[PDB]
Amino acid sequence: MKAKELREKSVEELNTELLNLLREQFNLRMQAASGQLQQSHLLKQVRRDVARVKTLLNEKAGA
Amino acid sequence: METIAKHRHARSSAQKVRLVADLIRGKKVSQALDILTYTNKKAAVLVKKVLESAIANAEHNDGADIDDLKVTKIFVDEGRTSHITVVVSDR
Amino acid sequence: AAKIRRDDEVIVLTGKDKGKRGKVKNVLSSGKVIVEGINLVKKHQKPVPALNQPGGIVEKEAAIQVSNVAIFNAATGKADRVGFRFEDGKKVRFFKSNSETI
RNA sequence: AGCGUACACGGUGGAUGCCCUGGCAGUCAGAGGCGAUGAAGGACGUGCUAAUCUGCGAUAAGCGUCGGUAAGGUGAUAUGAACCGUUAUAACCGGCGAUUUCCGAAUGGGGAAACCCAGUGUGUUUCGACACACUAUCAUUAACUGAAUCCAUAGGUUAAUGAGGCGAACCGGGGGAACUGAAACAUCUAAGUACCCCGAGGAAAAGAAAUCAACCGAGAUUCCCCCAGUAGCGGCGAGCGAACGGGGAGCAGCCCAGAGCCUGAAUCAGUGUGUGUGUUAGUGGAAGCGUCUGGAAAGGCGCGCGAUACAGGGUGACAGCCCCGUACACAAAAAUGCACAUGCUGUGAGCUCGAUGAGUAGGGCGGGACACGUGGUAUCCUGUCUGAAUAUGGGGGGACCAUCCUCCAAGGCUAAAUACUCCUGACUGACCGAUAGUGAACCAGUACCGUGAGGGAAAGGCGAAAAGAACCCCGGCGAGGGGAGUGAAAAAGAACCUGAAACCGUGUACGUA
Repeated sequence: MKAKELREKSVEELNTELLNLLREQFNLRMQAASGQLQQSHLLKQVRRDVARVKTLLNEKAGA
Repeated sequence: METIAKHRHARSSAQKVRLVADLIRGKKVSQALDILTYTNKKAAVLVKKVLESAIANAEHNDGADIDDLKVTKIFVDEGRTSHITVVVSDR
Repeated sequence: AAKIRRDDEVIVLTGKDKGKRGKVKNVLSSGKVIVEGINLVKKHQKPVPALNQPGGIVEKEAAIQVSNVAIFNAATGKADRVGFRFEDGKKVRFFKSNSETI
């Protein structure tokens, strides 16, 4: 996780992170607001993963 | 056998409750209930609650002898709130 | 390095459990341990119809300090202390009294 | 009957007494400042949250890489829901790096502190919009252009230095209060005290003699001791208060003054390597069984062990032999201050000579003002100039020249000891015990007051362990109490540190119109 995604090129990382932010983050926040998803582990996992990916793509390329 | 019923920090003046209770000292519990039924004094309600709680506790704990139950001790302590205490036993 | 961890055989030195052995399942961060069938308590819990109320008094376990429990080894049958030794590529705990390895 | 006499039962308790997740005062070290690459402090968000401390900043109780640790942790308040993995990619601690909202000196402009409105270049494009950097400030340095004016100068643009303020102290200077003593008080101490600014500072200033003597001498500056609380000053009153001399920390005098000579000679600042010692997460690191009380043993007793470790702390009361720890022995992937041997650009070794600081000192010449109005009276320049010698001119000293010596235009500059802690790290207190101690031990600069600044309280102690009175009954589905149970203990009950009277009620026995 910490290093496996490091070697991925910028294009695929951008595609996957934008996919996540646009679809799955919206779905998770909607589910949380609706009262479902009794277990919040998925929320933390997805939020941390999106934070990781967005934090990247700047030091990997252009720096 | 002894039964104790007390209520702390009552929202009434100590002297009023003391003078209301003084009218009941030495009277039979069965007659005391009738006396307090029509009593218009404000402390009458609280003393009635105390005595009914006392007899209820006696029934829960004591086996019998409620009919001959007598009001043995009654007093009030200054709290101005007040603390009412009543001790009732058959003897 | 934690001298006491999950599922460790110990004997309680004090607290109405002198010489009665037990197996600690976990150790609290404050220095307390949880050994089943050692210190039984009769907790009075507030009933609640939901959340699977245990029902009346709960015969549960209370936590005890690590100081009150000493590790037990079957080699000598008596509780002793523990030291640390360097293996080929790791550090591991070992008992006393001829230095039995855990 | 009603009191009085005392006893017991309690409650209002609150005299007294014990402690602290707290303060206060000292000792040893770094720091003795930060920042336009945007200081501190505020506004607003980041938690499965109804709310808070701390952390963080739309990437937001967290991020990437490298080390130690690693089986519990996801910071807690303060529980609960839900999680991962459990011997190496859970998580924790640290070193280095990226994001790091707005206001705030607060910087594109406006503006009302957390507010609003833009431009340029770069991208991108769903050709609608969105992201990145820059856009205040004056002079100076270099460059391209450059008027009135041919050049120049000013002016226009660019890259670099200089500050957009805050912050405890002092260096030297500028100014600049009140109060008090003088029996009140004009002068004065007060007091150069309160207060503001200036240059940079962590130390600063000063730092090497026509400066003292008195005929003999120590010889750079600063701090301290005796000197000395003396001489002296003081309506010689209150009070203030020396110097010399002798000792402690310290003790570096050189340099431009210009020519030559031989010279890249020791030395200086900068600039790589290696070593050692710290910071920078940490590793290891000894020893008891039984008996009896005791809520629980660390308590009384017996026999044994190490001690370079009996410093300290926790564990139901007092522990070397329970643990954390101490001494002692070790450790750093990368950064890291300090010392050296060490690669290199420059200042840059030492000898002879005078040079000895020129319209310079002195002499001055009328003024204003230096507090100094000449009063005890001295200092700035000017209206200005003659103007020495060139350490050959002298230098001031009490029988003229005193014999004697000086030091004067060299410096510039020079480090040592020395005032202080806003804050940080380590240690200590015969300092205090919640009206003490900090105002504030408790979510205290907190409720609250105050436009802001600022001012500003009361409230600490349950139970070792919440294991917090399960349950039942009365009661109003409350409050409250009683049985039962936990708790050694509930004469420990959440209003829970021990708790006497004063004060208020009940019973007890005596006498009591």
